[PDB]
Amino acid sequence: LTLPGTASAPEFRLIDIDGLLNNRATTDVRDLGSGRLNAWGNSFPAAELPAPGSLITVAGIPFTWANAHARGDNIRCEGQVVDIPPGQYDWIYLLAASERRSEDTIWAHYDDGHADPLRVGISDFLDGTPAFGELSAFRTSRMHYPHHVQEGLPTTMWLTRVGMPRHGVARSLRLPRSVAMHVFALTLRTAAAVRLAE
Amino acid sequence: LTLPGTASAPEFRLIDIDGLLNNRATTDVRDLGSGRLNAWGNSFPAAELPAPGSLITVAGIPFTWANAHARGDNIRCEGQVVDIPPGQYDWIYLLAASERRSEDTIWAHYDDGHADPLRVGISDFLDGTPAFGELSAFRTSRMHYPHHVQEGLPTTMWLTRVGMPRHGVARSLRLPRSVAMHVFALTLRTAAAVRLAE
Amino acid sequence: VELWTRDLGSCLHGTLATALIRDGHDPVTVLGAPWEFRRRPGAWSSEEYFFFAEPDSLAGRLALYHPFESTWHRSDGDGVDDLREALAAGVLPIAAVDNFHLPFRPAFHDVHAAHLLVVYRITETEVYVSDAQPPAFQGAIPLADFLASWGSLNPPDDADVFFSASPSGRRWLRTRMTGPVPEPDRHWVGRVIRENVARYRQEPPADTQTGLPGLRRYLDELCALTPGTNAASEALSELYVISWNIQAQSGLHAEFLRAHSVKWRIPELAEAAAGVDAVAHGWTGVRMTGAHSRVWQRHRPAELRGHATALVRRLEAALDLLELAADAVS
Amino acid sequence: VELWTRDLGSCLHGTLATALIRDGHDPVTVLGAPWEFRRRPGAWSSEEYFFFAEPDSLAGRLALYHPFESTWHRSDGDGVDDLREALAAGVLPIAAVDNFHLPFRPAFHDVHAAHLLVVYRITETEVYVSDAQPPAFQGAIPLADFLASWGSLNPPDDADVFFSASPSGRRWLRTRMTGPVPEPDRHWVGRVIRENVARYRQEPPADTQTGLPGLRRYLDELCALTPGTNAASEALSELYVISWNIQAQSGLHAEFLRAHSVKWRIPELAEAAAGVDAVAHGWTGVRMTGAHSRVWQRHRPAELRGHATALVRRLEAALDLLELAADAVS
Ligand SMILES: N[C@@H](CC[C@H](O)[C@@H](N)COS(=O)(=O)O)C(=O)O
Ligand SMILES: N[C@@H](CC[C@H](O)[C@@H](N)COS(=O)(=O)O)C(=O)O
Ligand SMILES: [Mg+2]
Ligand SMILES: [Mg+2]
Ligand SMILES: [Mg+2]
Repeated sequence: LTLPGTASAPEFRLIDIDGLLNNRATTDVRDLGSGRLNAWGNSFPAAELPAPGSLITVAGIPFTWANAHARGDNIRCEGQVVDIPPGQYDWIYLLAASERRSEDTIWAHYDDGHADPLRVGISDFLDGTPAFGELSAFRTSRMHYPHHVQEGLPTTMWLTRVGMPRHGVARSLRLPRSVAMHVFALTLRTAAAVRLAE
Repeated sequence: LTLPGTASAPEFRLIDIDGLLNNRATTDVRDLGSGRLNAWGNSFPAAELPAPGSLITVAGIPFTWANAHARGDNIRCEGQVVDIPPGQYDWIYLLAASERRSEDTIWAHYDDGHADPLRVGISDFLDGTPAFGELSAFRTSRMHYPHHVQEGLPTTMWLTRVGMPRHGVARSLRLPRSVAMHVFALTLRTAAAVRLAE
Repeated sequence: VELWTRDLGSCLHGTLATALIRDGHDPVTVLGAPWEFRRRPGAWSSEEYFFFAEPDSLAGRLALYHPFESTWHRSDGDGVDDLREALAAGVLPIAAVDNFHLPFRPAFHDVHAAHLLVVYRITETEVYVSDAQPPAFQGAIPLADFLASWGSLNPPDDADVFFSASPSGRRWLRTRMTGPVPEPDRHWVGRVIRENVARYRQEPPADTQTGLPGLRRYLDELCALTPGTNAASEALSELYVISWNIQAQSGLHAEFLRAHSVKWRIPELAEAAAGVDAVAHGWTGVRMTGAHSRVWQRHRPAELRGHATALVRRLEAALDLLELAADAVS
Repeated sequence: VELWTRDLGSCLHGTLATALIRDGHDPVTVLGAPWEFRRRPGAWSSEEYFFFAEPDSLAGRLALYHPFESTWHRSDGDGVDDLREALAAGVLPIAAVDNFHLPFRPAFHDVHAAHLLVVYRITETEVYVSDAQPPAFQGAIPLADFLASWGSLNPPDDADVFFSASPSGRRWLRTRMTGPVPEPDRHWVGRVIRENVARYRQEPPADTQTGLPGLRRYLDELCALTPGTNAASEALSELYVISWNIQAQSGLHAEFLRAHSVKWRIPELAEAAAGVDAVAHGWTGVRMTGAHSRVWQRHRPAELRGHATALVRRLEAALDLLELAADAVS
């Protein structure tokens, strides 16, 4: 038995993470030596990602591209608490890559003192295969090394979604506790009333 | 930054679980002694629940009420594999109750051989407090005992939702391996593109 | 006199909570601060309110971080003069009763079960009782009905293998807070959590299964018994009884952690609360698999072993989350 | 000559998979059926392709359930005569090479690293090499470049503390299937899973740390060392090297389980696969915390201990899911 549904327009809340940037995963041709996406000092090519501060959509999901500084262009995951506007949410969206594919926990913190551990998988930056049914956010043609631009070696960034099943007001998130995991952008999607089509 | 999303038209797929009914959680006054919602032979009062085979909505979500027989009116959870129509899904919706609140795993099986363990919490049937931010499905005025109808004791059934984050074709679910957990109805909600509003 | 219980809780936490609230104490802080596992072979009684307290008093062990104490009394004679004298001295008696003889209990003249309620007023003809266990009741019952419940032989009952065969024996519990409560500040919560974790991690004595290693040994011993045997039946009866108030304390400890998470906006306490609630929930899988094996001969040894293993893994994870929570408040 | 690798895999599984595919064998079945953890103190070499094989051959241990064998050879002189003879005999030599001297490798004249590739054709002036490691390459390189890589000193390189200081030594691996493969039916997959689980559960007898108990001891030993010391640095270099092909085998075993889950529509194999992948993913947390501590002096003992504890718990959970999978196919 199949019945058509209708869901109201939700709201996207693009989280300003400029204050949490703690790691350089991206370099231009003039600062190849600043790359710390991995232990080997690789990085995404700046030329193959959006301009800092720009509004983008990945599979329709809006993100703000981080206002990078010399010492940070992403969150290398160390269990950072991220304040979010209080509200009822359905989904967390992350633009992310991992130093080899890995899985961990995003905690959602609710007003009533409940916290939910939400499973999150992030696939490899190194010409990765999606292991967690992510969508491709960026698949570059090249990769930056400490001393050269490597032709014909994709650097991969992933769009991952994480459900927030609890009907309650979420106030903050905790990012994973893993040096392997990198978050480039974070967007929340509010709950929207679903019903039968009239 | 706050940005509007789009309205969407997801589809509800009401899963026929009549072949999997293995337990009596509901009785009329004539068959009180058949009650097996718990170890004590309690049950929901049939007179405060929907008609078998009937279409209902709970918080706008459609469900088909089980076509009960003498030996089954719900799935008491024993790791049953439930075949679902192949598709891309967002949410599993269950009408459920637990013999004391508990949490376990629904496995989602995908056509590429990936299986995702999905966290599910189900709150108490015994005048329960929602522990997982579920919505109330039914809160009866009375509860059935082996030998009598108990006045002024609510029997509680919950609407619980479980995210299916993987972008992939799901073909089956495994219910929890827990005798404490009861599933009265199962509705799947298909994926529906929601993007930044133009 | 305030009705107080939780869906995972019994008349044990409920009646103590009423006594604490009467004296202006927060039952979540007092009864929710302690979190432990102990099982003494042979100690359990077929009573809803069984908790292994030795060497502490029953109320003492349930309120381990507070100067809270109880004494058990067996009342001589055929009346309620001892309870009248207790009330006149400002004590709230907690009476050992059989639900079979309580008109407001679903069990009335149907199921024998050893239970606790609060007595808050006595007249020539009526005993005023407070019982928060669903369905909650507060008010007068006939003296004769109270005496019947307070004096019940609570005989072995085929319909209640868990909480029958424990005479009421006109027993009642007197509770007192014998000094001022500790200020439940960040440093106190840190110390409570560290003391709970240290006690869980401690290698147990030979004669008492305590903490994480004790839980492992207890569940291994339990799963080693053959389903349906008299040995298994006795062990599963014990399991259901002891695990009620151990599960109840798990739920209360999670609530205690959530309350302090909200008070100070410290997310580590909410995260720890989730881990502790996972243990509370893990007890459901174990004790209900046990209950159906015991009562309905639903023999699922693979399920019991599965739930037992999940409960241990959840406890391991909870203790690690609790150490992160203690660090966030200490 | 087929390029084959996986994002968790090294040139070890990759080169062996190319050799197996040439002989008409399924590398997912041959290299994915085995799943184990072994660490012998002092056994590891600073090579991308280090795997503890004793007493089996390298290919033997990596294909434990198949009649697959390898022999190491060291070629004397300054030519490729021995490799030409090998090719004429229908062998695909797997040559020990330094990435520093391979023009198609990102490491070319930048980073010394002990690596493997397949040689499939030799002319007077060119060696045709196949290397599936990103970025994948297949074709002729100048004889001089191959000889420079095959004969490389691979001296200690402060840009590569893991895979430098292991001379190529003109070493090459000869692999052969010495009989027909076992038929991979439901019963065979069952036996494979049960033997893997039994080997994981078995306590090691002596200094070689094997299975779940060995992993516990290995990780405890690692976490006990003082960060920044020569001993800790040596241990973290070892950790990163040995864990690559151990993690790679975890990924391949998960793929093997998924493949048979689809083939026979047995969801227990897919569920077990998820459990095994959780171990593969668990290795990432451990080896990358280790790598950043070793290379960038990012000393995070709490993080390393946390990842180590999570990895053990994921392995425990995986073993239970595998036994359920074995029951479903047996
Ligand atoms: N809800 C608890 C306790 C149940 C009681 O023992 C009753 N069987 C008899 O007493 S009654 O008055 O509560 O019905 C459980 O599920 O174990
Ligand atoms: N991707 C692997 C292996 C890295 C290589 O050893 C390179 N550092 C040198 O060789 S290259 O030619 O692949 O760059 C890892 O992350 O450990
Ligand atoms: Mg005390
Ligand atoms: Mg402080
Ligand atoms: Mg062999």
